[PDB]
Amino acid sequence: SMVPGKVTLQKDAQNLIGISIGGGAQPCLYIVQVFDNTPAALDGTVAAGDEITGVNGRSIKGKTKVEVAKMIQEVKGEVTIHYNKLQYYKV
Repeated sequence: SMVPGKVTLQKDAQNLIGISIGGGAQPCLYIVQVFDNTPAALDGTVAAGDEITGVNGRSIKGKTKVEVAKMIQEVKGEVTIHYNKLQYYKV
């Protein structure tokens, strides 16, 4: 595994970093997809299944999925995503 950490991604011309965020099942949030030809893909660090733990230095504990999405979208220019790298099992 890669080590947990953070990456500062430059927003593209569609104001996207190139991830979709999911989770929030009946509190943790996760990357669902990394989109081709986007900053997140170009950088290669983040991956589907990674837990998102923070945005721009701030914890997202107690925030809803949509709150975090709105936060990331609102940021101009570049945004820092803090992530954890979790074990997965292939079955």
